[PDB]
Amino acid sequence: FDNTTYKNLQHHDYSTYTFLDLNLDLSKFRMPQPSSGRESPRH
Amino acid sequence: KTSFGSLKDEDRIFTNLYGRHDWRLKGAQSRGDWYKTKEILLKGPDWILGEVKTSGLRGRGGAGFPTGLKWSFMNKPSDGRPKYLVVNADEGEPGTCKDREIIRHDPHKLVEGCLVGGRAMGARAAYIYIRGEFYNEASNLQVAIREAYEAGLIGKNACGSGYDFDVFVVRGAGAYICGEETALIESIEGKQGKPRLKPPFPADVGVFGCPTTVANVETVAVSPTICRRGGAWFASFGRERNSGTKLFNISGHVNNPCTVEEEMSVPLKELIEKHAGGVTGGWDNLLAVIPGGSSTPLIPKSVCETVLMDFDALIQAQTGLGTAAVIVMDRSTDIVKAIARLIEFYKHESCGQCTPCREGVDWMNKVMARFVRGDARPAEIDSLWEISKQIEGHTICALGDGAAWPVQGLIRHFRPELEERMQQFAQQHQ
Amino acid sequence: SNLIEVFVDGQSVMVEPGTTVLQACEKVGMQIPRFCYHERLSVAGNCRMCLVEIEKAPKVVAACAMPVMKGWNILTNSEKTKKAREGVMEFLLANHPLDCPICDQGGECDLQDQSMMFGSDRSRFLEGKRAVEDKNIGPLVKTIMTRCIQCTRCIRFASEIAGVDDLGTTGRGNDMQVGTYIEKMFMSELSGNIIDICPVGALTSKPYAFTARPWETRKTESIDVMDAVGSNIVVSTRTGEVMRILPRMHEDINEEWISDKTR
Amino acid sequence: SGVNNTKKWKMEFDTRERWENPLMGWASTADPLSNLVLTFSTKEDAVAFAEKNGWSYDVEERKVPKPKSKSYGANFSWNKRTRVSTK
Amino acid sequence: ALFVHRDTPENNPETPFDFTPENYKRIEAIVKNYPEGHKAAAVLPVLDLAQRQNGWLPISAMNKVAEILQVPPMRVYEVATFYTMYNRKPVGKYHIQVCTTTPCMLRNSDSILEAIQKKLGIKVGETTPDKLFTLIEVECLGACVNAPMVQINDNYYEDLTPKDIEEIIDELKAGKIPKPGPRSGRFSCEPAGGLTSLTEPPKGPGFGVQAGL
Ligand SMILES: Cc1cc2nc3c(=O)[nH]c(=O)nc-3n(C[C@H](O)[C@H](O)[C@H](O)COP(=O)(O)O)c2cc1C
Ligand code: SF4
Ligand code: SF4
Ligand code: SF4
Ligand code: FES
Ligand code: FES
Ligand SMILES: [K+]
Repeated sequence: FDNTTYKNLQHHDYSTYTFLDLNLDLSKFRMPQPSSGRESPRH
Repeated sequence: KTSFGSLKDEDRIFTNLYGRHDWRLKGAQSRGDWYKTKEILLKGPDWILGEVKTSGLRGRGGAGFPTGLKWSFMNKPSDGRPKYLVVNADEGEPGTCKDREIIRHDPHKLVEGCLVGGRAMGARAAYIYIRGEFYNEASNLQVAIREAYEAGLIGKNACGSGYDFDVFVVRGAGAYICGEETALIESIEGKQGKPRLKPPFPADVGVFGCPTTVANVETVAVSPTICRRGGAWFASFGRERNSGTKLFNISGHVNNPCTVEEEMSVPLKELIEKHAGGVTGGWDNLLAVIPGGSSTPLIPKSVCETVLMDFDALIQAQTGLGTAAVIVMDRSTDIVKAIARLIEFYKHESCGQCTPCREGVDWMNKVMARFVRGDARPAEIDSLWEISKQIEGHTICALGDGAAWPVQGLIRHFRPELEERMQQFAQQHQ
Repeated sequence: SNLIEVFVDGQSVMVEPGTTVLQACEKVGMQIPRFCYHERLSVAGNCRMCLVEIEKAPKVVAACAMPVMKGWNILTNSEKTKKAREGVMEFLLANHPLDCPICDQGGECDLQDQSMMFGSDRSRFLEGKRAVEDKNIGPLVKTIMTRCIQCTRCIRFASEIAGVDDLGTTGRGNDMQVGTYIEKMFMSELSGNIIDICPVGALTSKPYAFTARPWETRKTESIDVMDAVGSNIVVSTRTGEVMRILPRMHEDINEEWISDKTR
Repeated sequence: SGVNNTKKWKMEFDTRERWENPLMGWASTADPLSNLVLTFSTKEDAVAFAEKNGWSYDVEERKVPKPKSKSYGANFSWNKRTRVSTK
Repeated sequence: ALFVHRDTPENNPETPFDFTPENYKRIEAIVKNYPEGHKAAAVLPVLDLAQRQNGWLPISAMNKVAEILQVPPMRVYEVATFYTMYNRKPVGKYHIQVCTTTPCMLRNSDSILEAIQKKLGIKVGETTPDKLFTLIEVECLGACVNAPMVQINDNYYEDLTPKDIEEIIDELKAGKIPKPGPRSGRFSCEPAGGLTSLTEPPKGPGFGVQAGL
């Protein structure tokens, strides 16, 4: 049990694309999206 | 009980508030996160909402509506549309930084809360809207969400309960107004963050035009503990209808500005002295406090002596708990300038949609700039009071009310200061 | 059988579900003041000129958007309603330019007329006024956008009626501006109709500029011959000369629009 | 948008020649009824007045705007084209 | 500072821009996060991705985003001009953003702003001639208890003093990267001089759990 150190030092190596790379890796875990039935409100 | 405070560390919900333990899944699990989530999920929405209602929890985003009743607007049969939970992580109120610590140090509490809170409403997914300036915190949350997906805790058959749930994270682009619940929805839909009129209500027509519930990060993150430990445990802290613990941000002229979890209804003086190390220069040096983020009116030293930090106590003092961000100002502060800077903030944040705030807040900003220099007449103080009353209650969202209330608190408690500022200016230019 | 009962200043009226507070008032001959609302456009609810007191409710509601609940008593002439109108009109005029003598909308301006009938009779605005640069959107519609009150009628008309999504708002807050952002013409066979629906002199007829005043024109109700639709029109004349062509409302033909060729 | 000038019935006569005064270019007329406009509470009152005075008349039925269906929530439709793209 | 676009030789519809193949795969992931038939919801993330690739958003960048998502170009112009994190003009390699809202101002954010300008010899809203630094004042950045603070690009530097901020700028000039976070001596938001809470080790799984689960 150590209470005298900061254990959130990972975010010092995050870069420009870190967030959108993780979102790209999560894409395989997602469920199929619902559909409104048309390509868009202008269709 | 008649006195509140001194929350034992074993009764704190955000036990990694300071990030001195591992924030990833292994750390989270060791602290009790994700424990028996399957059993909670199989209890059913009615049981989950029962626990939240009995806990007496109230929304931590600033408005404080009873969470259990609010989440029950979703407990109704699907009409063919998907149902969504939107987690307000915009964290924009000046003085407020509580949601930042939850997101980056206890992300698995938020994720589990989304699942538990999403199950109670019957949602298929959760969108966690987070302000774009929190890039590193958003990345931490993205790492945690991947771990939850990898362990089978979210997604298909979440936790082994057979409930499918996705947790998406979407980033803002720099707008305080996007913390407003309906402007947040508009921002997710790729429009300008302009709040909607109500009705319809988000529980009927929300994100993508679908049933939606918008919940603050703190409100969602505490729900799993309330289910595990029960509403009765939560309702045992704080005054009646002011239940539970609360994250407080103490900033301004304190010795040790910090974030800390503390019982609801703890005295304001106790919170500042116990945790923040007291007012800079001692308690006698206190001028005023903004007890719940910039939108709440300030209260002077005399009121701050004995006021409790809960929803009903602070209303009694002509203010509000808000987000529980305590900004302390000592006697060296130029109180007129401090308030004038907050109006300038609301001028830069107004979405411009509706007339009273688009025009009124910029008007109040121009008047407050002259009040800082005393380049005004005393008759303008009552005019400025009336202008604020015209904005408040006549706008689409509460940002207009959040700009009128600070001005009223200044005029209410420091009118002699304003008048003496004008008298000085007149004497110099005569 | 579906109708519900509401009250407009104590007068009972029977309305269908979904009828707005503004429409209910219209059934007893009360026209609620408005700026952003147009019955042929989608509801916006931003000008806040239609705020009206509901009896026993502490907060005023935007009549143009709020559906009316059964049993509601709408107080269209109460002190709270009057003061809400005075406050909103005060904000609308705070940055409005002192342009009426040089502004073509003068004499047929909803801002002028609703200011006379519903707003206060004097100013207490002691600051300088906003000024906005003028955009160019073709040879038909002249823009003096310092007069714009940000009601978004033109934006809604272009997107929904004309089917063109080239008008929008740029910026935020007090600096929000209506326009095309880029230098772009709004050339649509229906483009001239934004002149009619703009409540102020922000969008005006370029050919008509400065030629006449509304009170001096004679109105002749006639028909259009530029196509086979038969759009109903008004021919404004003055001293034996044709000054301009306006749409005349006909629900079964042109509604309240005309083509740019007709106009 | 005001509708207060659409409450009452009017009676006017057919327009006749106006010409330019040679001296100043003003609009001259020889029609004594060029400015005559009468107001009536109902078309029946107006028809009665025109017949006792011996004028041939045309009566045009009053155009009243039909009731519309307005829904603010329609601006945010899940699957209908009524969804707006800007506010 | 202006919300109307005027074509210049450097910012016009023909100004070249296109997402790289790596960013197109990211775009396909962003869009898939929203229900079918609601692709316009990806305007903010995709527009922010264009900024990350290119540094700022020329009009041609906004035109490409509208084209990809099949939204009218004006609807992308509205988003670009509404949100303050989108750069419609080039900014320096390091976008220095100093919070000056009241909580940060009460802890002397002016001294941070004054120190930076003196160091870089510029003003608020100016870019250095070398085009390495752009300085601006921003509103509350959600890090008030760590005031005064600044954001440079994606990172927060907190608990600053005039000496600390000058150290950060020196490293940025040198080409290094300074670690984000407080510079006072605390790791995050905990009270300085010792914790007043969360000193006992946290309880394990199952602790305090009601019966019936
Ligand atoms: C201008 C403005 C900004 C707001 N910002 C936030 C915010 O950053 N976070 C938040 O939770 N609520 C914010 N709110 C309040 C939300 O609209 C809403 O009340 C809240 O998210 C509901 O969640 P809760 O019931 O759990 O508190 C804001 C409201 C306004 C008017
Ligand atoms: S009150 Fe201000 S922020 Fe809220 S909708 Fe109106 S203009 Fe926008
Ligand atoms: S729009 Fe109306 S109020 Fe404004 S200057 Fe023109 S006539 Fe006057
Ligand atoms: S130009 Fe006219 S119609 Fe368009 S928003 Fe401004 S006032 Fe309304
Ligand atoms: S007419 Fe209702 S808000 Fe404009
Ligand atoms: S006031 Fe500066 S981070 Fe909040
Ligand atoms: K007009």
